[PDB]
Amino acid sequence: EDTPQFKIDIDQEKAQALGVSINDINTTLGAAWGGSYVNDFIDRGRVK
Amino acid sequence: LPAGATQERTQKVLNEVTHYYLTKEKNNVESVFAVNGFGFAGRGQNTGIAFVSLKDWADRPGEENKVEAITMRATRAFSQIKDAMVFAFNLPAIVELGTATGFDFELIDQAGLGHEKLTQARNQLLAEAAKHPDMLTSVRPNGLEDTPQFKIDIDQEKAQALGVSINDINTTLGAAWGGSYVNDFIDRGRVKKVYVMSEAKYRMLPDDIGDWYVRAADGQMVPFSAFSSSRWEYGSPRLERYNGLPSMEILGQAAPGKSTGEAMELMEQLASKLPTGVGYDWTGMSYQERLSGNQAPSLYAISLIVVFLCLAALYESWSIPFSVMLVVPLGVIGALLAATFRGLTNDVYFQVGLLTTIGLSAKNAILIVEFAKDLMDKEGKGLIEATLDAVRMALRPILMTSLAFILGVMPLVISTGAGSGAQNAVGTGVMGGMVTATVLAIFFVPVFFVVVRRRFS
Amino acid sequence: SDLGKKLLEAARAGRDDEVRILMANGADVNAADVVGWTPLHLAAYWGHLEIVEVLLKNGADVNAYDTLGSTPLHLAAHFGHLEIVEVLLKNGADVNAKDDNGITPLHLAANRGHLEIVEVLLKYGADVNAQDKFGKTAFDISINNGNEDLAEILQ
Amino acid sequence: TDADIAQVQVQNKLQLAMPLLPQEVQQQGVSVEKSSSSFLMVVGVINTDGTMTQEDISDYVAANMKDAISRTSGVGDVQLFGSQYAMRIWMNPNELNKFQLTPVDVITAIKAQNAQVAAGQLGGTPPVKGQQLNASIIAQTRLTSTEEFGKILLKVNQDGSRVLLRDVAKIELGGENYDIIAEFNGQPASGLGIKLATGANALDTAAAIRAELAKMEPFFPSGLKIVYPYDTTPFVKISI
Amino acid sequence: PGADAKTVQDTVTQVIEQNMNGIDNLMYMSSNSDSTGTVQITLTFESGTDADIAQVQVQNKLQLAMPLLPQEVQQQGVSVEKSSSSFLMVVGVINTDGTMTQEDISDYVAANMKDAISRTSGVGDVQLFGSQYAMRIWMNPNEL
Amino acid sequence: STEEFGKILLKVNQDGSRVLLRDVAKIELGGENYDIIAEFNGQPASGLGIKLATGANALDTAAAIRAELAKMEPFFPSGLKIVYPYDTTPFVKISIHEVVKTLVEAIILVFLVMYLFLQNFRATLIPTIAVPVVLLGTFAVLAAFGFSINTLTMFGMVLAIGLLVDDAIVVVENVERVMAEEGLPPKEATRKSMGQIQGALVGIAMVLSAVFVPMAFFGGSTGAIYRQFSITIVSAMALS
Amino acid sequence: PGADAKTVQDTVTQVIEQNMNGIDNLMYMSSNSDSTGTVQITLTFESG
Ligand SMILES: CCCCCCCCCCCCO[C@@H]1O[C@H](CO)[C@@H](O[C@H]2O[C@H](CO)[C@@H](O)[C@H](O)[C@H]2O)[C@H](O)[C@H]1O
Ligand SMILES: CCCCCCCCCCCCO[C@@H]1O[C@H](CO)[C@@H](O[C@H]2O[C@H](CO)[C@@H](O)[C@H](O)[C@H]2O)[C@H](O)[C@H]1O
Repeated sequence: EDTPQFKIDIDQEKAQALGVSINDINTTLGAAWGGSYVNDFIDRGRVK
Repeated sequence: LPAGATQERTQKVLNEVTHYYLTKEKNNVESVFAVNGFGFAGRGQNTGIAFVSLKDWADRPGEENKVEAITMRATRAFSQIKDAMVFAFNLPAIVELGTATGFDFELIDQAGLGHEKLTQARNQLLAEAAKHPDMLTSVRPNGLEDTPQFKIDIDQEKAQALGVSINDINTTLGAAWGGSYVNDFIDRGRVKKVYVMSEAKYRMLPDDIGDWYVRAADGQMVPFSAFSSSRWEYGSPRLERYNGLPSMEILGQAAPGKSTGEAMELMEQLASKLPTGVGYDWTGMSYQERLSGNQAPSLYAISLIVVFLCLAALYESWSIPFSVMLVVPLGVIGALLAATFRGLTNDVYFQVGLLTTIGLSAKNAILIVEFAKDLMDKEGKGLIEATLDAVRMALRPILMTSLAFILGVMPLVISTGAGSGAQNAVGTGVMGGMVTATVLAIFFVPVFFVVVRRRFS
Repeated sequence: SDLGKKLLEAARAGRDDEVRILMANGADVNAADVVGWTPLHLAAYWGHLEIVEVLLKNGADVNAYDTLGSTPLHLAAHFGHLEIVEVLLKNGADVNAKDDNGITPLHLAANRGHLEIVEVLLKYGADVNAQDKFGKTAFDISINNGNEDLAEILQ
Repeated sequence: TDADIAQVQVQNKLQLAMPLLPQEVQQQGVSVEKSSSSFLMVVGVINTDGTMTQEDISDYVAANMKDAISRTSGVGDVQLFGSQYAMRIWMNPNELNKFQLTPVDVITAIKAQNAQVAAGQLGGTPPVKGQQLNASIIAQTRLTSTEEFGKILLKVNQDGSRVLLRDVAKIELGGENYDIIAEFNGQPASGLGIKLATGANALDTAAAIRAELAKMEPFFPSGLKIVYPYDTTPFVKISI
Repeated sequence: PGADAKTVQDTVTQVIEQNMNGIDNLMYMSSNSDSTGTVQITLTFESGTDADIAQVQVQNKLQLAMPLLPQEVQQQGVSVEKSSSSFLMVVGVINTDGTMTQEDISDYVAANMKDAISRTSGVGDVQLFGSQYAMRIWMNPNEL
Repeated sequence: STEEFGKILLKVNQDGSRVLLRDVAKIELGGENYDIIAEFNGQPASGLGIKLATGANALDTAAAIRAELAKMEPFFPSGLKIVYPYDTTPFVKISIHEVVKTLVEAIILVFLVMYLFLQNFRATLIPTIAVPVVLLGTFAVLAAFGFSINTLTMFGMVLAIGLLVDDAIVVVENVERVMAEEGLPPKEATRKSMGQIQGALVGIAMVLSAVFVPMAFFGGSTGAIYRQFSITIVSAMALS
Repeated sequence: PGADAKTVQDTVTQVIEQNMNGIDNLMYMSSNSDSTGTVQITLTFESG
């Protein structure tokens, strides 16, 4: 069934007015609240 | 050549190898294909192969002008060469299949021990294997040893302080010293690559590192030495993996007299005494042998059972079939005598030769027993009477087939030309096998039948 | 020389028996590969204590430096070979030896966090205020790596 | 229908769509499987000594067992009942704002300072005449520990003080995801949910799985033990 | 290009190896990563396995793993070949009057010979021992 | 062209002077890599590694390759020459030739031996017909099962000659004896002669099948080699 | 996209065609390269 979801509207005019890029906003929101797979590292000889 | 040996040094050795083959083996060698920078066991500037092409077999009479002779002479000649491991060797019969002599062992890191600890565990196994010359011979790593490498640390703080980006630093280093595939261009209507790289003389020695400048945000050119430090360390020039885990391939073979199966069982015993988290497995020829060896007993059993069942139906008795099956050794002894004398091996060609030798000897006996039995059943003749009448009738056609077939394989035995190694393995085992099978069976087959008939009824 | 190159491989491999025979036959102890590593450099790196002692007994240069100015004490201290660090220092290894980068055995020992070796080096008079080409001390490395135990020692 | 050809045809068309998919989706790895919808068996893994948590067991299974089982013939799909470890950078927004930094700066710094760089060689080909030295140049390598990720330099302030990644985030080894948590009789556990490849024999595949599990057991850490909490194949063998 | 054994292993070889799943009749997998910047992963299959089905199943799993590899490795690309095969003959191409380098000869063979030999009746595969020309920009750091 | 790459603009200075790529780099057409240096008798060398196509004829393919290289001869730059350091066709040429030789010499030997004992040309002609018929038939069975003319299958027929030659001699020799001992005409002699051996010949066929057929059921590389000799010898024997 | 027939033939069609050797039961191969940057290489195989 449908569930409550938190709808957030980015104001393009305000973002442009304050000199805040939409790429930085979307990454900041997405990385923090969603998680971001940046790159790989080696944990005891295995790529992870 | 030894660790860190350059292309120019490897070339000078290949030049000596090429010079030898076109000087000392002028009568035998047609060409030398010198490939500097490639080896089957690992690549690099310190490795290379010289593919020697000989003249026609007809222009190389006698064993003195054959590959095995030239190989021995070449290997001895190149023994004197300093700071280089140089030796000649023949190609495997089937190049598709590989060497296929000895065993193929994989030492596996099963618990993330790392390269250094797997090396120590490998050295331990090789050392323990070297204590058993009577069972194991030439137990060695297939891969390459660790070599000195130039570890350069980029100081992040100094780079950020001077306003030099890391991408610019790592691009400048990689592109100049390593080379960089930028994009494609079209040369006379064909797409080809564009490579940017340092001119040789500016990417040779560590002092050249400091001659490379990167532009900072403020537009100042900063030398590489300003934000970098360097030290020597050791690392692998060739890392191996088996079934997704770090591994090291070890080649070896059974000592003279000992079988490969025995040599494998010792390697397994030695492997079980290695440090915690170090496993092993068998690959290639070894993997193939273990599964093939497990099939052999059941296939020999099925073969003997059906042979007996067919003969039992033919003669309508459980006992008489034994009189035919007792010929097997009469042919096999002759093949082995001929093989042992001429100095050949128990090879595929010899093994198929035994079966055809066994086959025709069995056929000779089958007809003697059939005629002997028929004379006893129908005409009501006695055991000895029927046997004497059978061998009398069977003498001529056995001698005709034997004489014809022995003369027929004579060219294969004495052949020394192209594909003679195969012809020898075919003819030798068959000729010797036929001689004893012919001479013995005519006297022993009647003994088998008479003795079997006496024992059972 | 031939024996000189056999000693380098023997010292690296840790073949105590082969080193003995080479010392008797007089294999060059100052023999160096293209990177400038002596048998003592190699023995110190791979952690072969008994061979380090045998080479020093046969007049090996304890303060030998490679083409980047690094010594056996640098290698021993960096890869956590406590007993080899002690033997080298006892035979007069320069405790304040600087490579071309201005890096000392103490810097390297501190970076890998070898607490025992840091105290052995400091006991033999390691300069705790010694700076590399970037102006960093053993203390600067300890607080950057976040090694509190090591940071406590260097005061 | 031949499952091999079906898979080939399905993937041929997927490869036309792949470039149009978001970069984040491509980098998670898109998979094409031919298997039953139901599980052939569940291979359970527990620690009887209680020396390893559900998270520890899940990582070990993912890192030392899953891949070999996934490569076994007849194994169509393998579901890890748990997650493999990832380097988790748990960001703090208060600390990020304090040093005038964002998740964009953190991602840029990690890509820059957790890098495997191809630096070339000393005396590399084509070389100059009379070169004696040939050696690989080693620059930055992948970071291996929480400590190394911790001392990643984000910025240097005007006074000269250093802002490290550990100053704006907590750093630990933790699952790629924290969605799947398994138990065996109320006890911390991981496991592999194995699905039978289309047309493959259930009993032969089960035997091949047990043979591959047998090669792993000897090299287990103390306490770790394979359990068999769900298998459909014993019924097939016994019923016959 | 310009990568060490460890760089190749930890960015290419390990990533490909982890994605070699769901492939039928695989006996064992072996690989080596060397300091020339090269990786070779050989997958050996059961005797009687269709080599075409084996190859395409490997190719298909590689394709989906390509976005996980470095940008420089995606540029060069990753070849999937039947390696179990052997050579019928080796045609050598040489220069006797010393006017052409191995690079000059390799380019001529690539441009004017290889394709025609590939189209010849009964020819299954043709491999150039060398490479076609590349636009080489040999940089000078003093001038830069 | 290298000329165009030379003219690539990098920088325009304040005074107005232009910095091109040729000012900061040497530009030429070279190799993709310089790791390998190939020489043929000291002279610079390249080459082509040619593999045989599935179900193709090696001797026809090599001839076609040499014919195609001959058409390229006129367009070669001055100094360029073709050489054949490795070529496997001489083997197969001699392998087939030496096989044809052995089977011809075998028929010639049978003729002499048949005449030496039986002393009539009519008797010597029956094996001279029978042996070729069986050999040709063996190739048809070889083709049917998807086998090729190769070293193993070729020596497989040579190893079977004894069994083929024997069937021919046994049948004819036994008829000649029956006539010599009983005085029956050829037709009545053959009816009785075949009546004595027909049961055994079928028995022999079943026995020899049991010896060679199981050899074909070995697995891996060894099994593949054995299967070449097994199917060739059993087929030749079965037709005989 | 955007490439002429000559450009796409040299960079795509010939690159693919020169690798279409040693395929079983190949009767003939026909291809066209057009001004929309489109390449189509059709391989026709023996009956059966
Ligand atoms: C005892 C006689 C009994 C009769 C039955 C025996 C038949 C002969 C046995 C060998 C069968 C194969 O025979 C072999 O066929 C291939 C074609 O596939 C030929 O192959 C080659 O022939 C000639 C030889 O100069 C080449 O120029 C040509 O390029 C190529 O076709 C071999 O020359 C031929 O010897
Ligand atoms: C003219 C008629 C000719 C008859 C031809 C009959 C066809 C030949 C059938 C071959 C089938 C293979 O035969 C099968 O091989 C497997 C191995 O792979 C054997 O399996 C074997 O495994 C273990 C291995 O340790 C042995 O110790 C054991 O003796 C045996 O069971 C089977 O017991 C056998 O039944």
